[PDB]
Amino acid sequence: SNNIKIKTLDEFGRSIAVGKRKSSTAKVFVVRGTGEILVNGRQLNDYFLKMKDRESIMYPLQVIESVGKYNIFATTSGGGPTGQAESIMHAIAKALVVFNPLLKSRLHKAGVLTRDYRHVERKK
Amino acid sequence: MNVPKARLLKVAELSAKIFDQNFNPSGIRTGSKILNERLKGPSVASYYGNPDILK
Amino acid sequence: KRVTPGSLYKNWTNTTHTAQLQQTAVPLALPIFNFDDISKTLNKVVSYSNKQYKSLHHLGSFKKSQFNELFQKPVCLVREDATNSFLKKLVSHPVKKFIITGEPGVGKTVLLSQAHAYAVDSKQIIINISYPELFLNGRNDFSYDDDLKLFIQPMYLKKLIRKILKANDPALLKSIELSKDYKFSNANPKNASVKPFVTLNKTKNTVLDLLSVMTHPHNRGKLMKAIIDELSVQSKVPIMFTVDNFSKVLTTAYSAYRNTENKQIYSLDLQMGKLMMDIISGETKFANGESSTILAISGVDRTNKTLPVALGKIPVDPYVTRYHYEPKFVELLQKGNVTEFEVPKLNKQEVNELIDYYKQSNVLLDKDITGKKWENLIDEKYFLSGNGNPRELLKSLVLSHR
Amino acid sequence: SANQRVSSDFAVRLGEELTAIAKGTSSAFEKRDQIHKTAIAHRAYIQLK
Amino acid sequence: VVHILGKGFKGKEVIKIALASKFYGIGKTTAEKICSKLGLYPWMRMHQLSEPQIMSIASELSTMTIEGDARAIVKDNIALKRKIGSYSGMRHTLHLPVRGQHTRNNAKTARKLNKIDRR
Amino acid sequence: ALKSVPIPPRKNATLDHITNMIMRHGKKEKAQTILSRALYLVYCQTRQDP
RNA sequence: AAACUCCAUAUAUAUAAUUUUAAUUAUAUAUAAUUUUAUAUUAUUUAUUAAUAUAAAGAAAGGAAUUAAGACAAAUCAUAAUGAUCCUUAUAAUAUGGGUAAUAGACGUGCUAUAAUAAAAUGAUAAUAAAAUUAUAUAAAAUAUAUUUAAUUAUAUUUAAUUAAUAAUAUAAAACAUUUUAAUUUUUAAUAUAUUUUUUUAUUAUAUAUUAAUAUGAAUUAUAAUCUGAAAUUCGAUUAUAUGAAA
Ligand SMILES: Nc1ncnc2c1ncn2[C@@H]1O[C@H](COP(=O)(O)OP(=O)(O)OP(=O)(O)O)[C@@H](O)[C@H]1O
Ligand SMILES: [K+]
Ligand SMILES: [K+]
Ligand SMILES: [K+]
Ligand SMILES: [K+]
Ligand SMILES: [K+]
Ligand SMILES: [K+]
Ligand SMILES: [Mg+2]
Ligand SMILES: [Mg+2]
Ligand SMILES: [Mg+2]
Ligand SMILES: [Mg+2]
Ligand SMILES: [Mg+2]
Ligand SMILES: [Mg+2]
Ligand SMILES: [Mg+2]
Ligand SMILES: [Mg+2]
Ligand SMILES: [Mg+2]
Ligand SMILES: [Mg+2]
Repeated sequence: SNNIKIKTLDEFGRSIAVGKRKSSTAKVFVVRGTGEILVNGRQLNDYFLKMKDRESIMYPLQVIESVGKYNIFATTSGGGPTGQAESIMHAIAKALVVFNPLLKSRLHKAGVLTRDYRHVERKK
Repeated sequence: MNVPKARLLKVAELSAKIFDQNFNPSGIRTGSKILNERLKGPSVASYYGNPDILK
Repeated sequence: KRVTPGSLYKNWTNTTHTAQLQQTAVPLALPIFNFDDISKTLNKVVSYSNKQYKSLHHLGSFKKSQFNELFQKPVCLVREDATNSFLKKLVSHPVKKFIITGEPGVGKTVLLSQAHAYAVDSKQIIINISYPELFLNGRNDFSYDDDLKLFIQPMYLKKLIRKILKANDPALLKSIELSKDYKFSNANPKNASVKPFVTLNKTKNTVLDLLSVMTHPHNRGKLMKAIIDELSVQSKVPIMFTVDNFSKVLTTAYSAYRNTENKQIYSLDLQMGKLMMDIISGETKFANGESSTILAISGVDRTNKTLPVALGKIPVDPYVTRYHYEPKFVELLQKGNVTEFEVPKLNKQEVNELIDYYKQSNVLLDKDITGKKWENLIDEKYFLSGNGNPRELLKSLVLSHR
Repeated sequence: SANQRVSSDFAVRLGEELTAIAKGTSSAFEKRDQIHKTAIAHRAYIQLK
Repeated sequence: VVHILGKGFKGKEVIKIALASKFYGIGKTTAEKICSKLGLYPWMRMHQLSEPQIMSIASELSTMTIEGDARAIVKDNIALKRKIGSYSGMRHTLHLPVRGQHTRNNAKTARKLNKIDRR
Repeated sequence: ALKSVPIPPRKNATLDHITNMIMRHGKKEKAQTILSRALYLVYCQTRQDP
């Protein structure tokens, strides 16, 4: 038989997904809200200084036009700002599918549900 | 930082006494490091193997 | 020469500040800031009055890197949780000693400019120290005064005294008759060689005359002590003493100046430092009960345990090195009963008002107006600004071409 | 063209250059006309297969 | 142009930097002490100095070992090496590196400057 | 509702190309700052979309 | 031979009494792709087909190892080993010092630099890593000196913890913000001025030289001190003051 069990919201209505980019990892908690985001307990503008990194995090929510409909509590470790920002981006996209599985195709088409495999390669 | 140096020196001396440590307030070179270094002779002298092998 | 009369030769930050780029801005008709009628302007973008603009330009309330050149004149959103809340405490609290805090770019300087605008309306004399770094960086002359036992800075004091004269209503200054007789050395290039000294008799001359005394650089420290003393003894006009970027003072205990033994001079050994901390600590008491002291920190300065301890946010750690903890400043701030007012971040409704004003100012790109729903824009810009940071909001709108 | 301007900051020089180009004045339009003149001369040299 | 002990300085030059640039034997630390001793504020420029203050700098500069005196000390230390016949002295005489540098390659600067009568 | 909405563009192709040509040594943030500051100065003199 | 494979990646199960905590992890096992599906178009050897586009599904996008033959009688007798030939009071063995570091020219490979899309300072409730190392050890915090309030850097004194998912080497750095920056009179200063005030304007002074080397650059060199070692002269490393070449 198969080894896949339907993903569902937890006891507090939160969708938990993990994402990885380069050496960075991110575990996000997505709940229905008003667009509040916290990264490692800090304001988004504090943790991420580059606006391009902030825009990457928002892109999955912009695809489903739900930027003001969810509160994100993102926790990230490893790598640098770019790896962490895109690891959060990947994790938000994977956590948004639980709220509406009909939008998975649009998320896949935007490219946010694909794990980027590129990593530092030892010269050969 | 506001703690008087005399008070912090009294604590250092008493603490060193309890823990059998060398208290050198002046800072004079005493050679204590030489007296504490480990002896590497046994490891160095076994580099080529045990000489008492059956021949 | 390579530089022509109109060539933009400065760097970007100075060019935007100095190149008069607001001339092309579209004139908009906005309501005027008036705290006595805040009910009609609450949560709305307002311009300042003509009397307020003149005073605030002479005080240095408007600074570079505030995107002021996008609009014909600097504008401010009258906020309920930041502007109205702070101004009500200033009118009610008996102590009236505040320090404005908050994250970098939250709008601490704009709040101080709104407190200056209130003071101008309410017939108060404003003494503003916009950039304390100017008297701590060692880029102007300093001299030791034997009678004051302090290091005076004539170059800086001359600029400061003119700002106090040009930014405040002459009528208010003329109302304050002098309480003592003063004599200074005459430096007026017209009669300096005829009159050795200029005398200011009590009950005849006013503080307006005292602010117009041209004296030699070595006697300018005694003129600053007289001006402060005259304003601290009178009870007619309230005195609002303000210092922006006060974090620089707290984190720079030792100025760049060195004495004759090549030892850096403690900041409290300078007249500016001593005068500033005497008003904050309460040593210099003002007779009028509406006098206030509003300080503001800046995010451009380093942080340490000094201010958090002085505000009671963290316990005192005695083993912190002096470079990260100045116990003397903590004592002075706590002697003055300075209270903290943290400027809150903008809510989504306040973001809507600011973005609606920006749309009418024609500062928004075409990618945020055509093909985008208004509700989507507000949500995206509230997310990209850190959930309320005004400075990150403007940058996301006018300085993000990606 | 931007690097011939007086500002020490490249952003200022680039901004000024872009403003002049948006207002019609630019010395690089001559370069374009000279590249198009050469191409019109060699129109017969084209292969079209 | 401000002239201190013969040296000429452009008006805009900062005093502490100019002193450590034109005077042999005076570096950054020494220049700052001179300015601190004379009551000159850290970033004062030459054009600001008055004639009484220019004379005060010359007085303090004349009580130090600078210019010829400082250069003579170096020329005499190098001569002593040659007099005693030390290996280092021979290197100075032969215009070769005196601090262990290889000579199979490079060694061009030592060939131009290493000499008993070093500038 | 979403079936008839085009997927928003991740980036502007022209601005991304211009930024990378300015960029050297991987310092994209500096390159983006220069371009944004230059375009900010164009708007403040023309008052049109840079 | 390809491959099968192992690695990476995605997912599942098991293990951890979640204080050896990184559960956002660790490492055993198994699964997955050499992707699949339909649709229109264009060619064909037109068929049970290719090249394209299009929609749909999917995390799926990268690597590895090894050799089959033969040639250069290409390198190595200096990693070690073998034949032949030569030395056997010496061509073997040990000690002290010296050399391998010499310096005309030439060549290869690197480092640093010749300034403003770029260098220098500062950033303590401490922005943000990975992979390694520590019983022939890794060395914390503190104190003292250089040295100044302190910090920073260097060394000394002392030797906490850890022989390690525990403690230490070690608060990564760039980034980002502020300040500064010669050439540059594009500056600074003195007065006056302003609804640009960290700033504008006006009038004076601010140099001369100058195709050029500065507040770029850090070679060379003097002096003092330190580190390792029994020993730093030929011939090591570091610091301070001074020197400041070429470019
Ligand atoms: N109430 C407001 N209305 C309009 N603009 C505002 C308001 N508050 C802040 N801003 C804008 O936000 C930006 C930052 O404001 P401000 O300089 O006052 O912040 P700050 O916290 O004092 O900054 P720093 O930390 O650098 O000292 C500026 O562009 C300013 O114009
Ligand atoms: K010198
Ligand atoms: K040599
Ligand atoms: K060579
Ligand atoms: K040797
Ligand atoms: K440089
Ligand atoms: K030696
Ligand atoms: Mg501010
Ligand atoms: Mg955990
Ligand atoms: Mg060799
Ligand atoms: Mg350098
Ligand atoms: Mg950290
Ligand atoms: Mg230590
Ligand atoms: Mg840090
Ligand atoms: Mg740095
Ligand atoms: Mg240098
Ligand atoms: Mg030359």
